[PDB]
Amino acid sequence: WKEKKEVFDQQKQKLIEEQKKIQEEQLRRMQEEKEKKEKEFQEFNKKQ
Amino acid sequence: MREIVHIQGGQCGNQIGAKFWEVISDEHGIDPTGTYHGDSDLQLERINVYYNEATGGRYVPRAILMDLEPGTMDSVRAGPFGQLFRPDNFVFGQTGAGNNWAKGHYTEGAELIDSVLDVVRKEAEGCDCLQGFQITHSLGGGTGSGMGTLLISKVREEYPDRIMETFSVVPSPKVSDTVVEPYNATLSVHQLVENADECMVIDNEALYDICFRTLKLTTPTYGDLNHLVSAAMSGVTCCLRFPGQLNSDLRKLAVNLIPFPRLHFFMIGFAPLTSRGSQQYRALTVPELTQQMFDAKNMMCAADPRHGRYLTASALFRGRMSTKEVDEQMLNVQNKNSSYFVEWIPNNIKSSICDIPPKGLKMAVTFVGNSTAIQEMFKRVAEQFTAMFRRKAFLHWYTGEGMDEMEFTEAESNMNDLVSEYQQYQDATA
Amino acid sequence: MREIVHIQGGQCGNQIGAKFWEVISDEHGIDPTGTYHGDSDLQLERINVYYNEATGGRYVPRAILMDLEPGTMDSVRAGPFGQLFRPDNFVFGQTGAGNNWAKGHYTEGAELIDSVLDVVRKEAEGCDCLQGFQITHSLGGGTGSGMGTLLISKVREEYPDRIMETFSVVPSPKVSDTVVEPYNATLSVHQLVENADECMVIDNEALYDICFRTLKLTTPTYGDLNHLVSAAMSGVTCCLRFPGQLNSDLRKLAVNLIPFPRLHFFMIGFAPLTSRGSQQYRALTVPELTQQMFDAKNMMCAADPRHGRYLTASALFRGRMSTKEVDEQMLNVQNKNSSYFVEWIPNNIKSSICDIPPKGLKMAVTFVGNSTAIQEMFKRVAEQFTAMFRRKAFLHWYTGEGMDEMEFTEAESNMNDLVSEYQQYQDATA
Amino acid sequence: MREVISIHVGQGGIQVGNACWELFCLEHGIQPDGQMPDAFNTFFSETGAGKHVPRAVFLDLEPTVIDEVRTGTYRQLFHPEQLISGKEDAANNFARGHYTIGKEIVDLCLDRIRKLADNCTGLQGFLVFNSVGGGTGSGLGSLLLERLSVDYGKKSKLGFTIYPSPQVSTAVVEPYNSILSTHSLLEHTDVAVMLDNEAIYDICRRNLDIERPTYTNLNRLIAQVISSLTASLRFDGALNVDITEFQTNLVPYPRIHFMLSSYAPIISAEKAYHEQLSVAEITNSAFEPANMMAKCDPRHGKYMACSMMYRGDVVPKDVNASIATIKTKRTIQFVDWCPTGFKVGINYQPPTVVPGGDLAKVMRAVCMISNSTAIAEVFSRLDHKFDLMYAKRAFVHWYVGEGMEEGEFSEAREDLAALEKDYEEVGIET
Ligand SMILES: Nc1nc2c(ncn2[C@@H]2O[C@H](COP(=O)(O)OP(=O)(O)OP(=O)(O)O)[C@@H](O)[C@H]2O)c(=O)[nH]1
Ligand SMILES: Nc1nc2c(ncn2[C@@H]2O[C@H](COP(=O)(O)OP(=O)(O)O)[C@@H](O)[C@H]2O)c(=O)[nH]1
Ligand SMILES: Nc1nc2c(ncn2[C@@H]2O[C@H](COP(=O)(O)OP(=O)(O)O)[C@@H](O)[C@H]2O)c(=O)[nH]1
Ligand SMILES: [Mg+2]
Repeated sequence: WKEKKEVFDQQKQKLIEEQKKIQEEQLRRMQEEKEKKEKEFQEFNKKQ
Repeated sequence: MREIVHIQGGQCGNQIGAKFWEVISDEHGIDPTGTYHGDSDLQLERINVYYNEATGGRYVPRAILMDLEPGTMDSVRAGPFGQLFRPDNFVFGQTGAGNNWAKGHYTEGAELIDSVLDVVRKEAEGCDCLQGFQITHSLGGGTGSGMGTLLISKVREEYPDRIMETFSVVPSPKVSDTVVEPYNATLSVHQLVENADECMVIDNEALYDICFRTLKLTTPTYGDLNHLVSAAMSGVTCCLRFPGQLNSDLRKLAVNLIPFPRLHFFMIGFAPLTSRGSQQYRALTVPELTQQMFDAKNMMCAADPRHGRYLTASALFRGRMSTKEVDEQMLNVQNKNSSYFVEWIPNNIKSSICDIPPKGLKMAVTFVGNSTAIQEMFKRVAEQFTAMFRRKAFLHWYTGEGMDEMEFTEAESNMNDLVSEYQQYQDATA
Repeated sequence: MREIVHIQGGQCGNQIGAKFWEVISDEHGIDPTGTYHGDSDLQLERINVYYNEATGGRYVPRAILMDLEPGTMDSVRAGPFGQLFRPDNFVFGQTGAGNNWAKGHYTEGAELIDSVLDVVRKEAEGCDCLQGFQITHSLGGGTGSGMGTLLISKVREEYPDRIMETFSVVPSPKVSDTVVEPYNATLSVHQLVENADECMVIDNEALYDICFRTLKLTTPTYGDLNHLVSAAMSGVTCCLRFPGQLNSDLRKLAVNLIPFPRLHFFMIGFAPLTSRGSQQYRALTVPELTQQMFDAKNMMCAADPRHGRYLTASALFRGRMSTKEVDEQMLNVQNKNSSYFVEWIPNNIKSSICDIPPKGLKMAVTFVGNSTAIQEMFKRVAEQFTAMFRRKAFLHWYTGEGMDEMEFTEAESNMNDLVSEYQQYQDATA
Repeated sequence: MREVISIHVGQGGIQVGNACWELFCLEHGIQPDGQMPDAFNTFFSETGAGKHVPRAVFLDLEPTVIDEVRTGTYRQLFHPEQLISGKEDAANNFARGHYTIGKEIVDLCLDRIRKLADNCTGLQGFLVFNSVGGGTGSGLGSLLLERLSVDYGKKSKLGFTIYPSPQVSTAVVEPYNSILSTHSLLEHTDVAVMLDNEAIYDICRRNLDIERPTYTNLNRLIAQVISSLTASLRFDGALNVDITEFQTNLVPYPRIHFMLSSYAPIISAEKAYHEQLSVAEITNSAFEPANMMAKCDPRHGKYMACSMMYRGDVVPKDVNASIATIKTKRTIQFVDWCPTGFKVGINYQPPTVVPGGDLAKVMRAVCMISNSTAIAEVFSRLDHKFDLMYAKRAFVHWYVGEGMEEGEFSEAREDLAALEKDYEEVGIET
């Protein structure tokens, strides 16, 4: 019984982990961009 | 030859000079009676830099002391080494400015300045070859920040080719002793950028921080802050008064530390500094000096130098040491910190060696670095200025003596433009 | 060359260091004033391993002392040889942890550790060729077991190629002085396996057993346990400071005693140990040293080494002796005990000889063996941890400072996995 | 740099504060005038030249006791304006000292607390003393604790409350305000220690052999317990314990922090020296049920955690050898989820004797602070006493007419029922 007890709650925390991981995966995937600052700087440098 | 005259104004400047001249006299072995009692031959070879010669063999500093009230100069005369100053150079008014910049720059300071300019002209016309002038004053006071800065313009108008130094104490927002500090700080910074060839900012807050953390002494006083400022002041011109491996006058530093004519606001620091109880533990070596020299807490300003990138740096080593070690350590301090050094100017550290160390110390270093981190001080000064000016608080005192708000607007705009164009080069890339 | 710096934390670590440095200074003939008064030339050749040089010819240890409360360091300074430590290296807080691991690792230990890391970085960057670091701390306390282990990770992140030693005292269930020992022991073992290159467990119960049975002294005190631990500590690095037939630095032991990167928990022992009344009866010979070296009661841990099989073993002989006798005795101790040595790795005993014996002794041996019998300590620690955790006793103290039960579950699981995979090789056969 | 502030409110609180303050002054060598003819800093403060001022404040609404204090031999010791006194007594009415007259006095006490706290730099926590069965004591203690819990927050507060005896009582209405004050300090105090008078009377009768004791004899024993608890902060010891290192070792859950104390040895000089007073026998006497400082039977419940302090020349190995014997005994059983339950502290300073007192001078002593499940009996009997009179609403009009609401009595009853259910829920095995 004791060794049998040693499994189930831990499996449920991992599933919860999958959704958290999914958000980070998405989050990493979101990416966006920084080109506008570079374009703007290119613009800033040109004025300088 | 190539000597300079000393001019100080205000109470803070007078107190700084009262210790600077004591330090110089102790370095050259001059007794408080003006009689030489030194030990080494080199102590007299270049004494013409700061001291004049009179009959009877005694020496007199070529210093000019000015204030709008007589109390401070009547007090400095009774202090040690107070008799060296020539009584003729003392010029003062009977009214004072009351920490009002307008009174010390338009109404009262304008009429008095003719007498002090007369003695200034007498001192400069006479000397063998002029090198320049050095100015000590505070930006937190009215009479000082007004009369000193107007005198800067008057001197610059007559000697455009000479060099000009200013050691300026700016009011920090942490330790504030006057409520009208932002107004006369902002007004003074406007005029100071246009005429001063070099400017060195010093903050009381940084001096208290240094005294509490590095020296670890219980009760700091103005005498300790003055002593630190005096040691830093003396360190700059040491190689001009003593032989060395690579002599470097003030003009050579001006060439190598100012990339553009409007970027001449430096922050300094002195090493070594150790507590009384730990002065036996430490061993004085070039690595030990250079690690403390670039330490952020060692700067004489509250500005954090790892919040920006150095445009250039300078070091004035003292004592007898090998040059190879100095050069390799300067290279190492620049390879390990490449992120904090601007990349479009390579090899931006200047070094100099003087073979005569300070009395009591075997090695010493004076650091003068031009960094972009100084923007934070002007930012906070302008922030307080615009917080107070929007309600026209305390404005009537200034406007009752011929000044207007237009000169405030122009000063604010020029100061903000300076702040912007000083950081413009921080983001510049090659 | 190839020197190491000393870092200690907590009260137990500070008390261990207070005797370790006394033993080292007595070995090298350094007076409590830092002045050398030794007799032999070899006493100064490799003094750069542990001591720095300062002006005036005195020596200063490169030790860093840290704690969350000032009492222990304010007490160690007044003890003998307490003046050697540089006052600058003393860093402490004003609050303490109260034997709470969370407070000493998340809330209070995180803010303070920057100052101690500054001096640690100062010490390591300067030294000629780094060999590594050695750490003394206790797993039964909060501030120690938290701040020390977080500092281990911070040091490992910056110096991944250097070697790291840890002498760790784990709380035994026999002599228990703190009720919350299992929590901060289990939390610390989780982090310690991931970063420490070597770990050496020491138990107070085994020290009391040794003092009562082998030395047979009536009233043991912490000074005797500290002296035994200090002798064992000094024995490991002896050949790195003195010439010998087969020099073997710490990295060579690391290569030869760790088969797999996660199996680096050793138990040690020192020989000879004799009572005062029987010190004249015994004759010091290599057989007499080796029979006491492998004795089960001589181990510095309560773990019984005949309950498992040695993966490997090491011995560091001291004094001048013949190598043929050492090798034949090592072979004999391995032929007569083949049942307690794992069979798929032949010739699993390492030996080294150093020609300089300890002061007062003609021969000495330090034993470092990696055995599978160490599983019993983690088993009982985890048993107490799971007995206390199932009711969430004392959990609110830890959970009120940002920690959660998930980090407890992960720590328990990783510790049990370590226990299992450490014994996995015990039943492995070729 | 470690400090603690003690609060004394009510007649019993002031009379035990006097008892502890003779003892501290005697232990640190300070004369009753406050003049000595670095350990004092925990309880005292230096005035710059000469006398020491206790970090204590005395509170009472009834002026007789304070006036007695201000005319005795200790008139020169305490600061004149920290002995806050009222004009009208609460007269055993809890509602008076919580709603009517205590509110106008509490502001001055809080101002004094702030003025004392700004002086301390390393404040460990607060101590408070109050006899629970009185109006002003319980009411003002509740109000002060409630104000401090929000003014300071996480600072630790310790309460040495004196609950009424099972059958012996001086008042007739003390169960009401005892229950209300227990309600108030249940959610507001970190540690509460049981101190009922009957157990200490039995201790004096059996050991001290005094057949006619007075309150001073009881207060001296309480003062000795306080000194033993706080010795570790101001004396060097092999195994130190801080105040903040308690809720991590004695308090399994936030609700459960009521524990009962014991002390050993207690013996007179007439027969003390005839027996050796070994550590084993004193640690056996400390665990005897008849030597509990509160009239509760530990044989009726489990133990949760035991924190027990030694002082004198005790050696740790002898302590371990005695903890093992106690674990062996079948009449003392610990809770299932606590494998080890002992926290041990060792100090070197022997207990000090007060001239003309009862206790003799000894070299070894032990003080235990033990948390046990058997404490629920006092709550049950106080609840039974409360219910008998609350059934008929007796004496309620004396409380409703002082601003308290009718329903305030019921919720204290519900909280006691919750506490009793919690104590039963914790003590069952898994
Ligand atoms: N241990 C001990 N208990 C005392 C002492 N004096 C009074 N008590 C207890 O205090 C209870 C009543 O509270 P008191 O302290 O006497 O009076 P109070 O707290 O000032 O409250 P008021 O009656 O309003 O003044 C009694 O039941 C006593 O048991 C003392 O000197 N020592
Ligand atoms: N270092 C130093 N600073 C000083 C001393 N006295 C005043 N100050 C600074 O000078 C500021 C006030 O300047 P003030 O005396 O009004 O200048 P003034 O108007 O020209 O007389 C204060 O903020 C001080 O920090 C001194 O003796 N030493
Ligand atoms: N060998 C030795 N062990 C000690 C000494 N003092 C304390 N200990 C052990 O350290 C443990 C308590 O650690 P602690 O002082 O709380 O560590 P900290 O929390 O970092 O201060 C106890 O179980 C003791 O066995 C000492 O002087 N020598
Ligand atoms: Mg009363």
